[PDB]
Formats: sequence, structure tokens, C-alpha cells
Amino acid sequence: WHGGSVWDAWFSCASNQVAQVLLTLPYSFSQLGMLSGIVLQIFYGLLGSWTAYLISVLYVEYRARKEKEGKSFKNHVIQWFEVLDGLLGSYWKALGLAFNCTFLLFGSVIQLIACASNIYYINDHLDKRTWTYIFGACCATTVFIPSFHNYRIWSFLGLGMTTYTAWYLAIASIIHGQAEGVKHSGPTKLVLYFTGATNILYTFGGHAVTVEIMHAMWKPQKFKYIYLMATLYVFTLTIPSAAAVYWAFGDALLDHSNAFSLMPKNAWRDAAVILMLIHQFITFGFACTPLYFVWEKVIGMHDTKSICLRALARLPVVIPIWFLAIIFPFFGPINSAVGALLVSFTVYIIPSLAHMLTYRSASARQNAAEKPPFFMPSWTAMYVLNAFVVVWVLIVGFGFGGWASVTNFVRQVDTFGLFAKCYQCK
Repeated sequence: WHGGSVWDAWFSCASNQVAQVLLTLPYSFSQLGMLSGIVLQIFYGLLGSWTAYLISVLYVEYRARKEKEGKSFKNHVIQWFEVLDGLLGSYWKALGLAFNCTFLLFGSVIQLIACASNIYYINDHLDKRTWTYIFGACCATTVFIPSFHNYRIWSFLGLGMTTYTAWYLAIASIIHGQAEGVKHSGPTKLVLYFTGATNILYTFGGHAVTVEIMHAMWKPQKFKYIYLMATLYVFTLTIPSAAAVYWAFGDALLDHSNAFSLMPKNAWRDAAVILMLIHQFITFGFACTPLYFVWEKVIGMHDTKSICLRALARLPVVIPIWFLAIIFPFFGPINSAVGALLVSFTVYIIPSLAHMLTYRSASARQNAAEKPPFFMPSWTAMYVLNAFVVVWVLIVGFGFGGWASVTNFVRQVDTFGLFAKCYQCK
């Protein structure tokens, strides 16, 4: 009944997403408001915790089904598409593989964009496109990276830096005060409201892709609701900073998708920028490996003796990332687009549909691995909740959210143009 092996991967992904999306929350607040912003944050955090629970339950089910026949996974890490293939069929393996690949690609693109933006805000002698030139090389010389373990130790430092950045933002905006005449408009247009809602949905989207089977022996008595504990700490990180920055700076955030552009300049802001950039650069070396792994699986040059051949096979994975990070440098709305188009299907809809399909027949409900938990004492309860999750994330998270986000993105293009030199620079 290994559960703690999945919590590590999920916590790593969540702690990465939070720090990736922290700086663009006041923008979405100014688009939404305070009431709607806070309420949607709480709503989506709870939904994300619920889906992560289902992912853990499916992992345990698959493992217990496969160990019954006599197949061992020693010295191997289970993949999510392997789980879907072992539980449902082939089409689900295909769907999982495709969506995971696209999601990792665009996560890498977004991280490169963020690095360029922050390095601009520490030194502004070179425009953001030249900083993208410079950092593309430093992130394309990463093809020589082997498989790195120990994600938990790095995650517990990433959180230790994100907490400093968040509380700096909050306390600095509180001490700065608010200027005279600052206006708070609230929700006025629909496209703005829904692109903000989708940027909020993107925050709590993180899931386990590869889980090590080494820690199946552990069984602790203090790990009851670790998912809810992680979500509560993420709330403590993300609500005060965004609320304080929005309250202090008003409507001037619709033209600044990076909150470092409005804060005053002193030593503490320099420390915050430096800590954010270092964290952002390292997590690229941790997010690269799965995509390289899958690609080398496709090309078949995996068991290679010359490391240089691995670099030659991996260059066509870094070239489109660099080209996309140069051509579309939109730091704010790209989160909304990626969210609406990929996270709604990867984190929210496919886990629920898998849990609703694998347990349809009573022969699989009587011989299940894990019974329904105490807070959901019946199967009908879980089916109703999964149906609501699917319908909601299909209508709002993809219907209105996708349309609004794509229209906002196209307006950004028609305003700034292809290959923008400096996006939102005075």
C-alpha cells in the first residue's frame, strides 16, 4: 500500500508550479477582484487535492493488481501511462503520453520566459530578447545532464525560497502604502474575468508522472492528510502576497504581468529577484529529464555508449523550446492559454474519468484495493463528485476559459507583434 512514494512526486510538482506562477497573481486579481480571486483559489485548491487523492488510489490499485500475477517492479519507476494502459486499454496510454509530452514542453517554455523576465528586472541594460538569447544557450547546454534523483531535498529548498519571496511581497506592499487616486475597478469584461480564472486554475495543476517503488516498506502514522496539509501551506503562501500587492497598487496591474516592475528598488527586492532566478534555473534541469526520456524512447538511441550522440539526439527537443520562447514572450497570458488547453485535461478530467471507468463493475468494487474513505462513505458519493468535476472543468475550464484565453492571447499578438523586443517595458 505504497502511498508516500507518490506524495513526493506530487509535492515536487506542486512546489514547482507555485513558484512558477507566484509573480503573476496580482495581475489575475486585478482582472477578477478580491472576493472572486480568494474564492476561486480555495475552490481550485480543494479540487486539486481531491484529484491527487484519486491518482494515488489508482497507483495502488494497479500495483496490487500486477503483484498478484507475479510481476515485480524492482529497480523500476512506474509511469502514469503504464498505469492507464494496465487499467483501461491502449487509447488511454496514447492520451496520457500525448498530453504529458505537450505539458512538459510548454512548462519548459514558460520557465525560460520567466528567467528572461527576472534577469531583466535585476539588470536592464539589455532588452528581454537579448536575455532570452543568452539564457537559451545556458539552458540548451543542459543536454549533458544525467538522471538525477533526490527531488525532495530540492523541493524543501524551493519552498524555503518561495516563502521568502511571498512574504517579502506582502510586507513590502503593506509598508509602501497605496498612492492617492488608485482605482479598483473589478470585473468589467468577460475575457479578462475568464483569463484570470484560468490563470488561477493553472496554479493548482500538478501531478505525479513517475513514481519510485523503493519506499513501499514505509508506513508512518502521521501522514493522514498530507495532501490537505500541502494545500493549506500553499494557501498561506499565495493568498496574502497577491491580496496585499493588489490592494496596494490597484488597476495599474493590467499593464504589468510581473509584479517586480512596480515594487520600489532596494536591497530586499534584489535579494528576492536573485533567489527567484536561481530556483527557476535549477528546476529546468529537473524538468528536462522526463521529456528527454520519452523522446529517446521514441528515437531508440537510449542505450548509448557515446554521450555526444545523446546530445545530438536531444538537440531537436531544445530547438523548438527556444524558438517558442523567442517568438511569443508573453509572460502573463501564456499561463492562461496553457492552463485552459492542457491542464484541464491532464490534471482534472482524465483522472476522474479513469476512476469512473475502472470501478464500474461490482466485481471490481467488491475486490478493490482501497475502500472509500471516511469522508466519502459511499461509492455513489464519489461518482457524483467526479461527475461534477468533469462537467465543471469541461464547461468553465475549457469552454469559456479557452475562448477567453485565446482571444486575450491574439490581442497581445495584434498589439505587440511577432518577435517583440521588450514586452511591457517603459
